[PDB]
Amino acid sequence: DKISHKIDIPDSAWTIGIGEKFKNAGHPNVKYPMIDDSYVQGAPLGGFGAGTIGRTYNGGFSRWHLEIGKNKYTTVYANQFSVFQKVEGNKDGVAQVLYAGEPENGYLSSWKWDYPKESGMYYALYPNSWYTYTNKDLPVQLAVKQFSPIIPYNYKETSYPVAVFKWTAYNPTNKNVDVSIMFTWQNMIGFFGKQVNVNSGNFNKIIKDKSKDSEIVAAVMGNISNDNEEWNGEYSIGVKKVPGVDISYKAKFVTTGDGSDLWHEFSKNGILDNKDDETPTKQDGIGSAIAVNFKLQPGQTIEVPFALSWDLPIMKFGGGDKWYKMYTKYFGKNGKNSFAILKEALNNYQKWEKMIDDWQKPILSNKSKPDWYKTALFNELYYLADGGTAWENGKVGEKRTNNMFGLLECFDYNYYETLDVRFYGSFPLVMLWPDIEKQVMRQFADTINVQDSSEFKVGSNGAMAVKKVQGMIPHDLGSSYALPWIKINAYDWQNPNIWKDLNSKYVLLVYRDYVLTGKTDKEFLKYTWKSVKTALDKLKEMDKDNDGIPDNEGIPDQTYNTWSMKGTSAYCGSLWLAALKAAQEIGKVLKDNEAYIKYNEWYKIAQQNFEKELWNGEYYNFDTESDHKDSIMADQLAGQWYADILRLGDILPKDHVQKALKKIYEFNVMKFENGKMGAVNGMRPDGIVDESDIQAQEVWTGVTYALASFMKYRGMTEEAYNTAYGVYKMTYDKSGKGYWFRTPEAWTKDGNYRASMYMRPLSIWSMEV
Ligand SMILES: [Ca+2]
Repeated sequence: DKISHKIDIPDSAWTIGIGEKFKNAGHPNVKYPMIDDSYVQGAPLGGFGAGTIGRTYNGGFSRWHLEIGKNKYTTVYANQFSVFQKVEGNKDGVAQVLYAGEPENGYLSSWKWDYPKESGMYYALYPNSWYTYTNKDLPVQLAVKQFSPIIPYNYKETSYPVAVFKWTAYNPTNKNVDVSIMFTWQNMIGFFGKQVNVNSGNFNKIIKDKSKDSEIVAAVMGNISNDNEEWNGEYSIGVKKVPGVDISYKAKFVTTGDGSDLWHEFSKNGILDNKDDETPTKQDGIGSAIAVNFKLQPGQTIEVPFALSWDLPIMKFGGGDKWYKMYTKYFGKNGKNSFAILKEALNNYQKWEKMIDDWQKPILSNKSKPDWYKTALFNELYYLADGGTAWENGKVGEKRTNNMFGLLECFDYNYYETLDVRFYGSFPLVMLWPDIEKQVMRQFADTINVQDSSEFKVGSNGAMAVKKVQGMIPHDLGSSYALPWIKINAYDWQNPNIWKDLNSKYVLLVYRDYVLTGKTDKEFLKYTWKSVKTALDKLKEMDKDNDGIPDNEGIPDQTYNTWSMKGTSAYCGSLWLAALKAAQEIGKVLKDNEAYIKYNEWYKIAQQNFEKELWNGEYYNFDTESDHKDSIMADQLAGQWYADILRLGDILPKDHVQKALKKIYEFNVMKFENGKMGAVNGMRPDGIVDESDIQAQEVWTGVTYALASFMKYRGMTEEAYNTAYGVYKMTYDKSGKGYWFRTPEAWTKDGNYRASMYMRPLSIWSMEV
């Protein structure tokens, strides 16, 4: 490996061998069907709301999130980079697809598949990833840096449906070598969203944009239809000329054939036919190819950028609503703009790399932080793009000021912005894209007084329940299978209108968003204040025994819904105390004296009673009335965690919080698989896991990272990082279970998982407050 020295990969990049088999991978631990796409994954390409494309560490374009809200795992084999090399003095060169695999059927059988093992590495530090190719049959060593312009405090480039592939080639030998790099792509119009005739009318064109010191050559793969539908649009691939390289292309090869129409050209001398052909296809799949060819002398390096763009302007949800995607603000809505997007990337990618470096540098340059922590911090951000992200720029046929946004809980539980989950998972948004975060919270504020009296059948027990109660915050903002933003509370497994935690979490999120954006946004507090007061006032009505605290009912009524809480619980009770303190503070900011006095009075009574009912001398009891009331809960002081972040001070005595956190480390972490897998949710005082429910026996990855941040804030530095380390190890390490770029909600002691590709572990960013 002589190429690494010619590129700059950070030491904290996650690494794996190209073609590496992983032996220890986990699988779903539930009886019901659950997504398991394997460990062959990678960092995604594409901006927020653009649809994303997962290119895996084996080189394949395999995890397709282009249909917003859906996860489709299938390798499109025509989509590849390939290389040709010929040493000066040899009769023949060699050609090789840079993919560690081969097609299942006989399509593309002429291509050289099965990129060999131990011949290159994949690296990832989101939004960047890299491949290096160090192969005994390829005298010239190659590397590529691939990324999309995902940039904090930038709502423009961050939205773009584009990726850049910056190639570096170096000749460490003492002979001249001819080299070609080829990008192939299938015309994927009709891959989704088209009910019949899936390739019909697809056609490919070549664009040559020649100006001074810019030549770009690109293929635009579109359809002859000018219809404005979810399925229609364009893909483009292309390259920018650099000194010392020539460009060749092939506009049309058949992907549903043996591929030799293209490969006989490339494998001879790395130079394509330059054949244009705009003939539309009928049943056959078609694709395009863009190549560069160059000669490298001994010791010579060259850099050449390729790009990929996709203009699919309309997203459609299962309930029928069609919306324009955010990037259409910058490029248009007609679906004929892929070249414009590609050109912007090829002319500006160096600027974008520097913008990414500028945001990563403060963390990467901090030598007090271990590299593993940086690995997790950056790579967990994959989910912001990969989580079915929806970001609208108008309803099809509709202009408003704001652009609604949603991130999925996950794909198995296909709900947008699940409130309980975003209480943990929304840290990167408030910290790095706060205008999005505040928009999402205004969306929630708008729902507070919505009433929908129609009943639905509750999944868990078959009871009928009211859809949406006035004054109760919704569980979620809809599903991609239905009507995101329009039809809320798509979730039906339980009834969230009786939950005792959501209204408090909502209030805490509001005050968080004010505090973490500088305590200056009084207009945001003004917009949300009525909903805050409503939320707390409705919760107060659920105090049955008049101790000042809403009562858990011993039936599903908070996020740990099968792990029953009854009476006053540490979890809901602490969240309540913190929400009351937050609302007092908002009251002072907005000069709402009567609110300040009321919530101060409620707070004083509740705090007193919480302490008497639950403090046992070592930790806070799980609750007052369950059979498992003395369980040590990892999340017992979630309200105090958020109070630290919101700078609300002590809601509980410092000494008791310290004892509680120490107990949690001692038990839930260190007595669970030797502290190497995170914090199990529930443990009995005898040191054995609470077996009263499956949820108690799970580590929740996002709960564990949040607990680590709480420990960190309280000065328990070793315990904080040791606690978080288990989650990193399980996710990314060779000794873990192979969950990179699909971090799940939970695992059990065997390492097997529930709900891969989950929002909650974005909570690692609470460690950066
Ligand atoms: Ca009560």
